Amino acid sequence: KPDPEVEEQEKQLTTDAARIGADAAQKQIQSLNKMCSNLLEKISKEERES
Amino acid sequence: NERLRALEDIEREIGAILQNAGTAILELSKEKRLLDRQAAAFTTSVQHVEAELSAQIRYLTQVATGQPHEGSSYSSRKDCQMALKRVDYARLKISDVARTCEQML
Repeated sequence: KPDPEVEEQEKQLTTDAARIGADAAQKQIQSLNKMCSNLLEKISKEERES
Repeated sequence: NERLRALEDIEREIGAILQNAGTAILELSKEKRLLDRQAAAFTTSVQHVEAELSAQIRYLTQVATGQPHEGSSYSSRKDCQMALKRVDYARLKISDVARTCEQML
């Protein structure tokens, strides 16, 4: 009934939505991952159509 | 003999290449990309195994109810054991004769 993990998760989500870093995040890595995911989705759609 | 071992090595290499292609596809589509397209070919490699399955499906299947290759043909093996035993007996007799000759001196 202590629920310390719930409080830690709430604090991590409420401080900066990540609890570590505000402007030094992985936004560029996230964009690269999104581009890679779009390319993989296009390749998978082509493979399915083939 | 030759063809059976060749087909076995071919199936083993096919399985190894399928596992390697799956690992490469996982490593590529996991994190970072046009090379991921070749990852789809990995799935095609899986289809190759299916063909091998078909190759195993429409294989010989001589009886499919019993075991083929009747007889171990080890009669030749038994004959070879007898030949080696005769060679050992001859070696023993020769050693006895040699001991007798050395004692004669």
